[PDB]
Amino acid sequence: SGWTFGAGPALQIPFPMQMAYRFNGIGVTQNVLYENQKLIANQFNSAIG
Amino acid sequence: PAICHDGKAHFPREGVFVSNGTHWFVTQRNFYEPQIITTDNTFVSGNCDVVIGIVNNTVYDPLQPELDSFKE
Amino acid sequence: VVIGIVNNTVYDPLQPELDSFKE
Ligand SMILES: *[C@@H]1O[C@H](CO)[C@@H](O[C@@H]2O[C@H](CO)[C@@H](O)[C@H](O)[C@H]2NC(C)=O)[C@H](O)[C@H]1NC(C)=O
Ligand SMILES: *[C@@H]1O[C@H](CO)[C@@H](O[C@@H]2O[C@H](CO)[C@@H](O)[C@H](O)[C@H]2NC(C)=O)[C@H](O)[C@H]1NC(C)=O
Ligand SMILES: *[C@@H]1O[C@H](CO)[C@@H](O[C@@H]2O[C@H](CO)[C@@H](O)[C@H](O)[C@H]2NC(C)=O)[C@H](O)[C@H]1NC(C)=O
Repeated sequence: SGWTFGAGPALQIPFPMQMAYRFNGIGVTQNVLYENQKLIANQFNSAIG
Repeated sequence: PAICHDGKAHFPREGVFVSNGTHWFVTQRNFYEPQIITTDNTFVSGNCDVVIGIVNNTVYDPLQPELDSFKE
Repeated sequence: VVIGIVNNTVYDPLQPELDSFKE
């Protein structure tokens, strides 16, 4: 549910949209993640490994 | 996540796309206020075959009917 | 419905520009 479960009732939301919002938070537009999704996922998995 | 009308992807400027079952609207995140998907609250970038989960729909144009009716 | 609204006109940049040229 992203961060919405802290304020009030939890609200379901697809994960890629959540990551798009979180890039939009730091000043990077949404037209970056929707292209580089595969690379981002690979990097995340490598780091968490 | 995106709408492709003329083979081009359209992303919201600030908000999220929502479909009630028949049409498609763009709404703000923390409150329900649907609006017609024009070309003023969305921006275009990239082709139609790079994003995942895109859908097919047309985007309203405010200038085209107004100026085609008048130019006649 | 808005409490305290006033009356005035809003200029449109496109209307005179595309009305003068269309003649
Ligand atoms: C989803 O929203 C659309 C908005 O266009 C609804 O379509 C309109 O529904 C009203 C209700 O009877 C009609 O009077 C309009 O003529 C419809 N618009 C068009 C273009 O036909 C639609 O009904 C909504 N869907 C649901 C399930 O409520
Ligand atoms: C969205 O519309 C486009 C056309 O503007 C569709 O692209 C073609 O669709 C037909 C039948 O749906 C296929 O036979 C062609 O091979 C498609 N061509 C290309 C270049 O994609 C597209 O399929 C539509 N999207 C959906 C989900 O139906
Ligand atoms: C702003 O202008 C509107 C007209 O476009 C006014 O609405 C009418 O005003 C007349 C007085 O000029 C009244 O007799 C009518 O009853 C009004 N009609 C409606 C539907 O309100 C409006 O009053 C003006 N604003 C103010 C503050 O007077």
